[PDB]
Amino acid sequence: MKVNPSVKPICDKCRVIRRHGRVMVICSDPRHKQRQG
Amino acid sequence: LIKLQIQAGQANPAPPVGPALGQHGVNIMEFCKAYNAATESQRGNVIPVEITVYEDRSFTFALKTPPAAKLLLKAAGVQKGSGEPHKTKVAKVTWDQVREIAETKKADLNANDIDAAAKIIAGTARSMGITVE
Amino acid sequence: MAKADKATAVADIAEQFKASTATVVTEYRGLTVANLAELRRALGDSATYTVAKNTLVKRAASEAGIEGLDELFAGPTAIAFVKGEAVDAAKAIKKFAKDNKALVIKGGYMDGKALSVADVEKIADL
Amino acid sequence: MLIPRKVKHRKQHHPEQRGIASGGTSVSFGDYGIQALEHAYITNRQIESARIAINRHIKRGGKVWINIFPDRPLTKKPAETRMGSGKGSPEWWVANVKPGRVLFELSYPDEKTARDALTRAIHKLPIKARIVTREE
Amino acid sequence: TANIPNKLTANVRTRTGKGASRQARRDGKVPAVLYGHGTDPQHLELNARDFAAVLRSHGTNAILTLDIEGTEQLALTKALDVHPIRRNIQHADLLVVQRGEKVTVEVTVLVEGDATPGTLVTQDANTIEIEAEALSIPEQLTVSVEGVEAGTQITAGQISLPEGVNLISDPELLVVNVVEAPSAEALEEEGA
Amino acid sequence: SRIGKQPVPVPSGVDVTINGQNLSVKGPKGTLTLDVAEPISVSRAEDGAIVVTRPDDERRSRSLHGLSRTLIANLVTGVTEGYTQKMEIFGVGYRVQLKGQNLEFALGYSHPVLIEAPEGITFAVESPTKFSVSGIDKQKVGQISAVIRRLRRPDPYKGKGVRYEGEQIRRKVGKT
RNA sequence: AUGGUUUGGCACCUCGAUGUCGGCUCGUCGCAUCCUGGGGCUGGAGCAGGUCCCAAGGGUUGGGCUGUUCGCCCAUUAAAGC
RNA sequence: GUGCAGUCGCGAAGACAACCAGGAGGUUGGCUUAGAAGCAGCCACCCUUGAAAGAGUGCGUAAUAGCUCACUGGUCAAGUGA
Repeated sequence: MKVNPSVKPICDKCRVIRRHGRVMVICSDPRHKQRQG
Repeated sequence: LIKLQIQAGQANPAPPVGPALGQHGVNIMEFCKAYNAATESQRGNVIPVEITVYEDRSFTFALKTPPAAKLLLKAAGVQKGSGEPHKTKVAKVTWDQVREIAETKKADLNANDIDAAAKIIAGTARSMGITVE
Repeated sequence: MAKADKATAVADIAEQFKASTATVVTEYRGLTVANLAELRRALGDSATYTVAKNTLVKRAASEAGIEGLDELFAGPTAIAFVKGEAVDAAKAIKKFAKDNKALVIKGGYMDGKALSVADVEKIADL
Repeated sequence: MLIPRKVKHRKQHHPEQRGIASGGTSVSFGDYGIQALEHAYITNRQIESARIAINRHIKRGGKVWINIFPDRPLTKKPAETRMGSGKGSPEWWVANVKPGRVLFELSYPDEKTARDALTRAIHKLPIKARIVTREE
Repeated sequence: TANIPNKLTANVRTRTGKGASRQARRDGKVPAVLYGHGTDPQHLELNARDFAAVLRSHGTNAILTLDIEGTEQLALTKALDVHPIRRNIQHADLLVVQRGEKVTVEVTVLVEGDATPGTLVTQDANTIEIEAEALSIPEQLTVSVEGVEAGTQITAGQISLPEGVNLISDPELLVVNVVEAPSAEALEEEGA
Repeated sequence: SRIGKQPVPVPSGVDVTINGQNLSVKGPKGTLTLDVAEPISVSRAEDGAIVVTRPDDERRSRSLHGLSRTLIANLVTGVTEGYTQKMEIFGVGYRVQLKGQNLEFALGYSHPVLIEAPEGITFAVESPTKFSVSGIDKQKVGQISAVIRRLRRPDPYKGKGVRYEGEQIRRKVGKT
């Protein structure tokens, strides 16, 4: 879970959502998974 | 159902024989030697070949005509390819020989007529930097 | 799928129905590009087999003389015209339909009069 | 590196950061430009970084204009010295940049790559900025 | 050249000053000026949305058939007064026009270009000075660049015109320069 | 929206008690509960369906309408048929059996692991490496199934652990 | 951009006195965590790890040289915190 | 993330999504190849049956294969992307 204030949809399948007041990037590739914080 | 470009009177370079099709369990000898026989009866070019495998390793061998660029390499005088297509234009090629090639690529390709075959092959020439004048 | 291009498609539909003798729509489900290549390399001499848009035919169908076929827009519109003989067409569609065992024929229509499955088999025979 | 070959007066006051642009509020020589929004002093090294950012993002061919030149110096004075006793020497050179002013102009065909390049060059600078087309 | 001169309701101004003008811009109008050989400088307020539709449609130089005080009038847009940041339209000068007049004009070119691979274009200029008729100003001087090679300096006295239109910028100009295209190693030696 | 406006089919012996907002559905498998909030109305479509209705088209309503519809759909669907997930134990010397209601695993630990059946679900083993989880409350079913799934820390090298029947897991190689 | 511990900038209270480096004893506080505890990714096979998140409850050695803080070394340690 | 005012692109000729099927032959374009086959990279980036097919967008293979997408019609149906 790369924690960074900059997250992006790296690949074509990274979807950007918002849980509980935190931005997240969910993807089938766990290298890509990340969030603000 | 796997396809390759194999040299005419030769056999057993590892990458063009082993990894793509020599792993799947169709044996080296019978295919390669019947194909050497047939391909030296052709003795024409590096003939491409495709293999249809059925449910019991039954392999059927289909031969083709050699590539368009190689046909140009042998016919049109383009002995080496131009690293800058459309900028160094060292080929002036004749619609005559391109039309014999068009007859060949009609008996091979989706060609509509000899004209459309000539246009197709000239288009590959356009892409690889071969100016059919 | 721009509008005047859909008008062009309408023109194609009418200009082939009225410029051909036989006309039957069929179906394709279980058929691919290479099979179409076999077909249109073999019987492309005089046959006319293509595919078109149902929702486009919904507006194209009142420009030609097909005023009796305003109910058969359920199923993909795979058009079969021929310009010459009338028994070659449906029998040839049967040839290829058994060559693949995927091509269905919807119905029968030749010079206005509606014809069913067994009628189309009789059309093969004659 | 960008510097002048000689200035008459090599110790100048600090430029002003008051007012909006009068010129350079219009793309001139390319197609895709950069426009500032704030007041800031932009130096030599920043502009070098930015032009390199652009040339490593188009990489082949497509031209880049720099409508700015650092022709106004600033004076650091050496370290751990009590205030007073003169005015330090020029060490780095700025250009003032008032809002509305245009810095860079690209000429590359595809807008995708061009807009991306200008963005990479924006993130090498201290100012909020935006991207411009020559159109109205 | 079958132009439809756009129509616009304009009303003369009560107050002429900075406060009034800002209040007008705020409300959603744009002040404007009208003059020429009318020799009676009128001060108007147009409506900005309508004005922008007119411009976006028919280019910047675009004749107008105004409606002043119930009476109608004919005008041309000579000059605009734009803001840099917001890119509003702060003020607009308007030259009265009778039909059949020769007034000088400055329009924009359009590089319709697809070149050889080893080619790049450079637009040294956008704006060319012209005299034409009133109702017959163009919108886009289309210049085509296709099939051409490296250096081909498109001069200004090479563009195709209407019939009855004259070039008045000097024919020395480089409207375009077709450069020999750069190297990735030439891009290191430009501005360092 | 496109889901929240649809009416919901309702077969024969399917008794739906609309006690205001509180809803409760009886069928041969049980009598399930459901509740909803004050805003949205639960009208019974008197063709033999149920339909949701909302006053506003605001954020909350647009959100909550469709939810309620999908829930009641699952509800009646379960009480007709049910739900039954299938799970499959890939591994070496791994195994599953049953002890009455409660289920027993062998997953390489030094002690075996068991699970307490909750009230509303039952286990069903078809082979030592293959079983199911049959229930009605889809929440509960997938809950317990995933709890099982998370026992073994995943291992994408050799393919050990538990798998949902159609789970196409990822894989790598440690060649050396 | 932080933090305000470092070398410094200003000189605002204290020069009719605010006793200054280090050590000892004695604490107590922060977490930007050395170990223990939970965890996500791996160019993580396994043992060992690398980096990141949460986390302060407890613990966080004795010795040689130097007045020395800092440091280096020896022998151990779950660990030898800022 | 919302609420407001714009302008733009597409929509009962059926928008966007979804789901069935296609997703082609020149061709393993040229160079560089160890391998460079649609996919470290450099240049060109046209042509044809077709209803649609990019010198191919991503992932995967040392190279291939392969999962795929971009472009097309099908079953249902009002709005949807900048």
